[PDB]
Amino acid sequence: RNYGTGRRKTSTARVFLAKGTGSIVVNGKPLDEYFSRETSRMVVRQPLELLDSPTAYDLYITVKGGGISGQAGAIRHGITRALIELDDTNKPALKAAGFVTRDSRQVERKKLGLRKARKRPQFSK
Amino acid sequence: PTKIEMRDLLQAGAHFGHQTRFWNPKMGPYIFGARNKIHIINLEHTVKAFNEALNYVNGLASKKNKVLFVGTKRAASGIIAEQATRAGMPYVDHRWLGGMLTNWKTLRQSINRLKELEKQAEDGTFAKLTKREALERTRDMQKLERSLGGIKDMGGLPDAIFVVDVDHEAIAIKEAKNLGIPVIGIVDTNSNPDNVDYIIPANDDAIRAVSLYVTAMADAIIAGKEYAQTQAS
Amino acid sequence: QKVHPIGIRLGVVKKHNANWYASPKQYSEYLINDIQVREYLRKKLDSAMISNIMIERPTGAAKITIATARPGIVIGKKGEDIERLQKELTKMMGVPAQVNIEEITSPDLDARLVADGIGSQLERRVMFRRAMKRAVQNSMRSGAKGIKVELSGRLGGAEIARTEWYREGRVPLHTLRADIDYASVRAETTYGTIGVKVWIFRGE
RNA sequence: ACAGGUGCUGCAUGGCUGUCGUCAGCUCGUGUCGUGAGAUGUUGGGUUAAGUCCCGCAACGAGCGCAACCCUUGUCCUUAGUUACCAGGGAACUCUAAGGAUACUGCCAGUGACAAACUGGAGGAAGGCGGGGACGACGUCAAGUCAUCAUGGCC
Repeated sequence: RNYGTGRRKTSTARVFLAKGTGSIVVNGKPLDEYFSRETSRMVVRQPLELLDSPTAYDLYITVKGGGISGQAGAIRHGITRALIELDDTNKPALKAAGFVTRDSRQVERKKLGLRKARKRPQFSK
Repeated sequence: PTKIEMRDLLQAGAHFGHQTRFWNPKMGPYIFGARNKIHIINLEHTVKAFNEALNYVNGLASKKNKVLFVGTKRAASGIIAEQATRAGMPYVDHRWLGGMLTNWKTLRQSINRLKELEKQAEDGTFAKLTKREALERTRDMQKLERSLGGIKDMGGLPDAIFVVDVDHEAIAIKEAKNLGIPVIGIVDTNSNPDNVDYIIPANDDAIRAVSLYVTAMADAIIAGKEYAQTQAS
Repeated sequence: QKVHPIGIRLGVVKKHNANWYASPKQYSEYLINDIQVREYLRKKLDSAMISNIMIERPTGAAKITIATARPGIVIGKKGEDIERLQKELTKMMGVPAQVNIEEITSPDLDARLVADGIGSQLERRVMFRRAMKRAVQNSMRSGAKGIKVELSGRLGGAEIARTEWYREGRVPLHTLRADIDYASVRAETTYGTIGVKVWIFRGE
């Protein structure tokens, strides 16, 4: 019953790791149904494949907030968090990948006088 | 100590002088002759002038006057530190600050800052302070100490100034000229002997001779100090 | 071109003059009442030398705190002057209000007091350079770490206005925790209006 | 009496603001030099986002800028657990909001005037300023504002 929290640029997700069949349920629904994007499915399964343990442990996932492609990354980071809490040895190799690094990029402020974070009104002679 | 023996100077090598091309006419009388494109200071003139300077410095030590020591040269500096520590007189060896005596009032604040840093080091102030701030403060301590360390206890203007390598120390000679305070200097052949109360025409490029001269001066000062004590008791 | 020091310093190292809580609708009227009280009190006490005023209004009765260099005259004889000012202040406002006076240990340290003195000097035609120098010197004698004085306008009746500033001491404006004291006053000289700016830095 | 004027004068002004420009610059005391305007410091070898620091040097120090302090996220901890959260009716987790903890070229290896520094490496959520914001120095443009408001003159 290991548990961990992973976030990606908005979202928080909570991951639960225990031995079992290895079926993955996201937000009380199947992962494949929950995610409509192959890329996000791949982000969700990115860490387990790295050390060839896709079905070793049962996964229970609940992820509120943020967006479609940020929730996948948050789930990945939570899976890494639970795996590192489980095992010390994996941490170095998982670090070499860097999946254990929380994303620090978030949507930045719009600076007044600028249309966007950095876009500036063009002037024509 | 008042009289400086002749043979030891010759063994030290004072008589050697700089090359002819850098020869200065004003020195001329002191230089007896030139051999192999090297000038030779005459033994008699230097012995007599050294005797007069020793008498003067012993006279000051009798009255407890404070005589500054200037040791800028890499060779002179270490021996000046050691001899000045024994003599009890202030010295500066690593570097000579521009306008030290003329602008001594400004230097008072730096001297006081060095003293209070030493006090806060003594009283254990480091423990309260952070490690990085303690380290940087200690580094500032060391940087100030190297320059002002010798003169910090002077607490005044020196009545007399003793200098080696007058040519390199010309700036201090100008400061002493402006103040009017007596200056005693060792002048090598190239160095200009002007604007000095007492001239000792000696080679300063030799570690051994520099040690000999500083040792003699310190011995004279010390003997003056015990002679002063005898009067008190 | 320079931000008001007090505004930036409010965040961390300073306490807001006005500290009252009100609901959105209540806020609009509460602020206006406070501003009216401040303006009327300033006009009434202009003759006296007064520092910045700290006003707290709770529901119903309001409470006012005033610090002045001269407490005696503002109190009056046995509180007579303060009682009259209080009755008028009750009339203008609602439920009876209470005002208390706190003595100031040193008038020179407070920025407003020195600027008021300089404004009176300019009104009485004392030379601006003399005014700035004496005002700055008094602070150094008092023990204030830093004082800076800037005068803008037609000093001496000159046709062309010019700005003269004098510093004596460290006055780090950009150090938010420098708790620098700033007040602005205007001197009504006959030839033209003169702007007086005073910066006082007591420390951290 | 006057009040009143969004009537004139921003080239009489106060206050506020743009600008060079968040560019790294602008100076002051004392000391020295020159008859003098003035020079030095503030230059020079290295280094930085920086007049950042370092070593020499007739300069020794200081101010004001730079940097720091402050706000906001990025990991973690304490506090409280409702109108939030339920992992199994509970308080573990998320979140919300008041505090601290961490990061400091700290550590390893190097290049380096035995120096400041820089180059790579470990750990960490974060590595060298971690990202963003606030802060706009002496002054330059008689730069914009008498129509926020204030005031001299004039009508």
